[PDB]
Amino acid sequence: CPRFLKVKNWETEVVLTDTLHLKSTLETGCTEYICMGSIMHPDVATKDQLFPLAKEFIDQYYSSIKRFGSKAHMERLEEVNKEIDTTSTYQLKDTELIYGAKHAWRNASRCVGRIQWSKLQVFDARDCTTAHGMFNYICNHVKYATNKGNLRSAITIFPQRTDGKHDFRVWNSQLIRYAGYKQPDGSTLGDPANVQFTEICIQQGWKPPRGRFDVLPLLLQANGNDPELFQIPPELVLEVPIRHPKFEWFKDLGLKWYGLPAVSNMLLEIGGLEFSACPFSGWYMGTEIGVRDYCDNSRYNILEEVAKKMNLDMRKTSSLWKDQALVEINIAVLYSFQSDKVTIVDHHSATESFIKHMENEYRCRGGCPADWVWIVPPMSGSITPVFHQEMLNYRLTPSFEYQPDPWNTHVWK
Amino acid sequence: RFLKVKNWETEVVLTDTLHLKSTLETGCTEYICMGSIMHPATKDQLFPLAKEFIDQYYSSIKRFGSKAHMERLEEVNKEIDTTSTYQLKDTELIYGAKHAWRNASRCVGRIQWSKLQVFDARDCTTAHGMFNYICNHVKYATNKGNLRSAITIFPQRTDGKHDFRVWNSQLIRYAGYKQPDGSTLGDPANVQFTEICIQQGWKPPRGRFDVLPLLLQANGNDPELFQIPPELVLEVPIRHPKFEWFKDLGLKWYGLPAVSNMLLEIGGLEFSACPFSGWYMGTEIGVRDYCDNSRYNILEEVAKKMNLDMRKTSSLWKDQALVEINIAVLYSFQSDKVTIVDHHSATESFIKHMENEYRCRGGCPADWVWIVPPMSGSITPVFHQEMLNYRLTPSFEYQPDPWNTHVW
Ligand code: HEM
Ligand code: HEM
Ligand SMILES: CNCc1cc(OCc2ccc3ccc(N)nc3c2)ccc1Cl
Ligand SMILES: CNCc1cc(OCc2ccc3ccc(N)nc3c2)ccc1Cl
Ligand SMILES: CNCc1cc(OCc2ccc3ccc(N)nc3c2)ccc1Cl
Ligand SMILES: C[C@H](O)[C@H](O)[C@H]1CNc2nc(N)[nH]c(=O)c2N1
Ligand SMILES: C[C@H](O)[C@H](O)[C@H]1CNc2nc(N)[nH]c(=O)c2N1
Ligand SMILES: [Zn+2]
Repeated sequence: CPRFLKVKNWETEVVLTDTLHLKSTLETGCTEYICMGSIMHPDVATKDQLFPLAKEFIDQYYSSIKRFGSKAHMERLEEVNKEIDTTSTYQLKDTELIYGAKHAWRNASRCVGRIQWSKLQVFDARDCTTAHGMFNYICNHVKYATNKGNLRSAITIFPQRTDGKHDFRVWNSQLIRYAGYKQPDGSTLGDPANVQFTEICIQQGWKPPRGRFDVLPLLLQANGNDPELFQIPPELVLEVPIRHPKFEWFKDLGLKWYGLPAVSNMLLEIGGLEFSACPFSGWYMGTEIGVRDYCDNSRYNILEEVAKKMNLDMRKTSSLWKDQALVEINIAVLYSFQSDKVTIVDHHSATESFIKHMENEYRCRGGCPADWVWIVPPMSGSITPVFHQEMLNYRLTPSFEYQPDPWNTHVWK
Repeated sequence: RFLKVKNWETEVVLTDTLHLKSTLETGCTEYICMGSIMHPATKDQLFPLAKEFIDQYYSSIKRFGSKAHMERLEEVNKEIDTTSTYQLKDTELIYGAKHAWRNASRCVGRIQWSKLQVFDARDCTTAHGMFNYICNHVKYATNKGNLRSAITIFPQRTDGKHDFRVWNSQLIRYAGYKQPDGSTLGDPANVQFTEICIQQGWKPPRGRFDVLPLLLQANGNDPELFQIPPELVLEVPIRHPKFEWFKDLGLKWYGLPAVSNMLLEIGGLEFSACPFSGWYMGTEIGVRDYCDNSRYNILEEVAKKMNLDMRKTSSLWKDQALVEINIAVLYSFQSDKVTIVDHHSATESFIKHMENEYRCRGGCPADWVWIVPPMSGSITPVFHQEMLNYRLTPSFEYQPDPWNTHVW
């Protein structure tokens, strides 16, 4: 690996120099002969595996607080070592936990929202023992993060993995999502993405309202036990009815969405420690709802209905009727959130902020790992500045990682 | 190993074995992906490259290991020994040119790969000869609007001091002019090339869409200027099917996209002048050419005529204007019966092409970053298609601009 790797912006001619890649920890999946940049996804640490992972993290932490090589640094190293030696694991200090969580976000190459990384409220839920306790922590998280529409980024962190048979897990993929129901005739009601999870909830005892926008219950697993169902207090779930500034008929589509995007199925890795339940939330970029949630064929798939209402010629693709409807839908989403004073960011503002963030990171940190395939928005790509920005992708730790869905691995008791 | 790629929308999974054949580098390493970086002989080097290519040729016509196959290898070997290079057969030239297109990871139009008219120009010696070959190419490929894919191949590189080069980046392009007030008239992408033409004696009309002259270099000599006969240059006035004011913008574009600055590599041989052409995907013009900030940059003017609220970004005024411009481009070419493909139709065809290639070839190298259209990405099927990118030869490669190398 070369000491200096350069990236260029082809629109501004700005050249940046990356050295941070030398701190790359894990493999990307690519090789000299193949690139897997468009691949979506390309038993515990032993004592001997855990020692150097912990030291690497503690070193990084003490370097960050300008106490590298200090007596406190060396004493922390020794304490962590003795703890691994005598218990096969260790506990993070609160300061370290907070630092680790912020940096997993700072390191998330797929996240366009990272200019905000240092403003993250960290809830330490490592004292939690039961699903009811998990429910309590999650409600408080939702309430704090929602903040009556003035959304605040936050993460709640449950106890780390021990032997792998006592995992805490949130079975939901996000804390707030809508049910999907497969009909006998093959049609789907609600969100098709969530059919499998919905079916699991029903089997566990959930009585479904069988509507188009039914907020799913929480399915929560503590200490490796069977998961338990809970209903999120509806007053904690902020939603926005979707309407359009010009088209009065748009509201008649009956669309709405929830305000808080809160991903709950990822694993947080800090210093070799694994936090299998670490739900975190920010605020939406409009295209996540307007393009993906609403217009993906495998989701709500509303393009045709909207186009019809718009009286477009839908006979030839070259009329660009889909593209035309897509913009109006995204206009409606942004307008509806802003009107209800619920935090949201459009794709232009978000990508422009990210470019500034990336340049700042290159200058203060020596780089900023970024996944172009994910950073570039799903509409109007080249009229956003990120399209023209060369990026380097690599994996730094602390990190957020994918993990298998818990129903595929759980040992039912 | 066998690698799998999945389409997350259709759930179709394909298995790639073809990547096992690649020997050129991608630019990535195990620790760093460079997927979004734009640009990441001797007798001893030459023969194994030649052999590799002759082998796949003879395999392709199902005569691998035949007497003819063996004879060709010996013929090539002797030829490299006695001349330090070799010459391809016409059949090989055609096979190699089609496969370079077939292997072009970044090209969404590859479903057409085997329909390519190959013009052998290896007997060319002067810039006048190059001009002639290029006029014939343009006339054939244009075909009164019924565009036909073609490539014209000029003599291969020898010592590197006698390169044939087309200095233009495309055969047909519009000039760009720096203005006293610091602004730019015409295409800003071509300001530097335009200046060179002017210095070499071209008399500029100084308009917004002046077709550039050809600047052609033969056998390493200084390049010479030629004017493409205007009757050979097919153009399309851009209008909109609903907005009658759109024509008043005075926009036009040329029908024939003919990239002339790449290098074609076949069997270790290097063809530094190999202009090739197909037909346009609408977004190439309507999104990139017209709406890139560093290009014609017309979003603002259009959004004005649409009387959009351009005060906040979240009104999506840029996105709205962008769609209308691309509607206009497609409508204009179609009305004038000039071949063009929209990004929906094109990406659909590419998905079908991929299926074909996995079935008959064991894979298809594809660069998602380039294949996904610059607008409406996720409502096209390629956005949801996992791709594997790897480099196969014969190939088209980038090369430096000749004005950064040429001694006059
Ligand atoms: C504050 C406002 C934020 C915005 C606007 C934002 C924006 C985004 C967007 C648009 C994506 C792509 C989503 C998709 O297509 O599925 C994404 C991905 C991601 N975000 Fe952020 N985000 C924000 C906050 C956060 C926070 C607080 C965290 C963690 C503490 C985070 C971590 C991640 C990670 C790990 C991914 C990649 C997930 C994956 O690979 O599936 N983001 N972000
Ligand atoms: C026949 C209709 C064709 C269509 C619709 C088409 C479409 C496209 C498009 C839209 C691009 C992206 C260009 C950009 O964004 O700058 C591209 C790239 C490319 N095409 Fe095709 N193409 C066609 C024919 C051809 C032919 C005939 C060749 C060569 C014989 C070819 C070779 C390439 C190569 C090498 C690239 C990548 C250029 C680079 O890496 O900079 N294409 N194609
Ligand atoms: C379901 N699509 C894949 C996937 C995406 C995931 O995250 C998307 C994601 C993650 C964090 C976000 C934070 C803020 C925001 N506005 N969107 C965000 C979107 C997480 C797990 C999986 Cl498996
Ligand atoms: C420049 N030629 C010298 C040279 C010849 C080489 O092989 C020549 C040659 C000739 C005939 C062949 C027939 C079949 C075969 N498999 N290899 C064959 C190889 C290999 C390397 C070099 Cl460097
Ligand atoms: C200028 N953008 C990068 C670049 C693109 C190039 O070619 C784009 C290209 C190549 C072949 C094409 C064939 C058909 C078509 N419609 N577009 C096509 C577009 C060549 C050199 C460079 Cl440096
Ligand atoms: C930085 C990035 O690689 C660069 O802007 C690429 C992105 N994708 C592209 N895709 C196509 N088809 N053409 C391009 O010129 C580019 N530019
Ligand atoms: C196949 C491809 O990797 C997949 O569709 C990716 C493309 N880019 C994406 N980008 C974002 N932000 N989110 C996504 O889900 C995807 N999906
Ligand atoms: Zn890669």
